[PDB]
Formats: sequence, structure tokens, C-alpha cells
Amino acid sequence: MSAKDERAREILRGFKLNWMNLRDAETGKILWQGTEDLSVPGVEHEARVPKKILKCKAVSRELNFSSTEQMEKFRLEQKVYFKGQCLEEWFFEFGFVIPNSTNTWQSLIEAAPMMPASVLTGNVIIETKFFDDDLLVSTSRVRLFYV
Ligand SMILES: C/C=C(/C)CC/C=C(\C)CCC=C(C)C
Repeated sequence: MSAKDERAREILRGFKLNWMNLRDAETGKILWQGTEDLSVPGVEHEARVPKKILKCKAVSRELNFSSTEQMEKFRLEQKVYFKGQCLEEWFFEFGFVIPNSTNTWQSLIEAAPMMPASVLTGNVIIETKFFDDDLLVSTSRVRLFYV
């Protein structure tokens, strides 16, 4: 048990994702909402998303998170897994987080082009890794269903 393992566990304990939503970047139309904290590790989260998001060239994501702990360089690494095979990897940087602050984090996700929704549905896991700089804070997973 190292000082960094301890710091990582202090940030996670102080961390909470309050709400999240996806809109078609193009129209700004709201595709998916939810207030379930999908960043919580150790449990497989589920999300039923409209299969039209696969057609979106870009989707605008809003993350609303609270953090008791100060973070130097808060960033995300998200790997798109199809049947255990990584097809994509996104990188997002928020940067400095003020201790005991609530923050809205707007990220624009750019499209791959895609296998049809019917093939992908329930076979896609989004593996989100939660970093402060190069310190891994948490690893969480969400299984996607396209409806
Ligand atoms: C199929 C491609 C997409 C654009 C879906 C995006 C899904 C998410 C953003 C859920 C991941 C959860 C978080 C903790 C951010």
C-alpha cells in the first residue's frame, strides 16, 4: 500500500458524477440523459442509447461531477470494446479541479466513419479510466444497448 494508492483512493472517495447527457453535436438535440453515477467501479453499468447516435458524425457530452479532493490534471481514457476487442480509444482533459467544487465538463466525441446497431447492441463495453495526471483513480465499465 503506497502513498499514491492512498491518494488515488482519497480522490475516488471524494469524487461523484451527478448527471450526464449526450446531444447530437450537429442539432444539439438531447440523445441520452441519466443521473446514475456510471463512473462507480466494480459494477457493470448499463445504458440504453438511441441507435441514431451511430449516425451522428459528432456527439456533445456533458459530465457534471463533484470532487472534495484537488486534482492537478483530471483527464479520461475511454476504450470502446466490441466482444473484448478495443476498436477505439478517446482522450479527454479537464485539467485542474478545485477541491469541494462542482463542475460541468463539455467534450465533443468525433465518429469512426460502423457495424449496424443490431450487431453492436449489448456487445459494446465503454472502459473509462479516471486519471489525475498519470495517477489512475478508478476503472469503470458501461455496456451499451442501441434502441
Ligand atoms: C456508441 C458511441 C458513443 C458516443 C456512446 C457514448 C457513451 C458514453 C459517454 C457512456 C460512457 C460513460 C461515462 C462515464 C462517460
